[PDB]
Amino acid sequence: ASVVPLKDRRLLEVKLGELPSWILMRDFTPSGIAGAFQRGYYRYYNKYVNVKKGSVAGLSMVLAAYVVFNYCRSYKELKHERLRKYH
Amino acid sequence: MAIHNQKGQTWSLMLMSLIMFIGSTNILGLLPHSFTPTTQLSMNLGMAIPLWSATV
Amino acid sequence: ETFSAISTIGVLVYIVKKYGASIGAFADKLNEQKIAQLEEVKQASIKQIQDA
Amino acid sequence: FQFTGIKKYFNSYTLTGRMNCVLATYGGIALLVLYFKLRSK
Amino acid sequence: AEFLSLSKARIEAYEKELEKMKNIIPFDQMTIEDLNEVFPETKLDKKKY
Amino acid sequence: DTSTWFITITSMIMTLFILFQLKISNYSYPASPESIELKTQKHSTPWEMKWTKIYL
Repeated sequence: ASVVPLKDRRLLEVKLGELPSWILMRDFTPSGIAGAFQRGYYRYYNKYVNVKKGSVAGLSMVLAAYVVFNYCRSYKELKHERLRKYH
Repeated sequence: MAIHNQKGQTWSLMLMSLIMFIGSTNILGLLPHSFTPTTQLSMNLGMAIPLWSATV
Repeated sequence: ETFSAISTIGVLVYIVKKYGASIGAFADKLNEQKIAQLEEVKQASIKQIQDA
Repeated sequence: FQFTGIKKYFNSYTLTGRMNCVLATYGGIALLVLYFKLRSK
Repeated sequence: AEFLSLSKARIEAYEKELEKMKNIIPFDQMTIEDLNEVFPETKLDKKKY
Repeated sequence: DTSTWFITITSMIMTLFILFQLKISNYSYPASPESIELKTQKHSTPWEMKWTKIYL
């Protein structure tokens, strides 16, 4: 299962930030020069447009994953919910 | 690097690893529900004493 | 008690403003890096040819 | 191979840096007072 | 004629050095070891600054 | 909170300083690149001096 999780990050790196150099990867390096940031763009609304060379959607997905992963542990403690739903 | 200027410059390639760890693990925790390991007093008594007594 | 969830996500929106200037610094670093090799190859080339 | 990349570094500075025994002794004694206070409750 | 004998190989070795120097520069994003011939590396604790 | 008992984190901090000394060790310094241009100049100049001594 180690080659399973290692081939997750090497797919979620070389697609959406940032596909490096070292030829045998030279045209693979310019594949990130256009970037899949245009693919990553449409989730927010439009506003994080600065991802061109400081790439927001490359980084801000991991940090959005690490928040909802830590929302699970806190859920047991801060229950607060009545015999209903909220507004 | 600039202050020391000795053959105690060998030690300084570690001290920039020490700045990135608690530079990051203090900056991650500002997020909504994250947890910082440098909150607990346990590891900081293991960051001081194996480094401080490495000097004397 | 997580209305401080938005304000740590609101401040990270203001830095996306300066991130469109961080492309130049990041971009600038790459270009500055690029000029040195170009100077070096030309410098290396002239010395070798004239010594022959 | 998490060794020979940094093995030249270790025996350089672990002569003084790998003195966690003082941390181990100041840790192991710090174990003793907390098991003792819960023993006397 | 010892200059015409000995430095003649020194001319062709310098001429062959201009051939391999064209080879190394290559693509902008080429390699981290092929650029490690001209610009140097050394043993532990050489670069002071 | 006032937590206790400490047998935790501190053994999981020194495994981390096998990671950070692995990543940061493979960095590049801009300055080292200006040093290799100096020794290439003096070598062919002495080689031309070896060719000048091949004349003189």
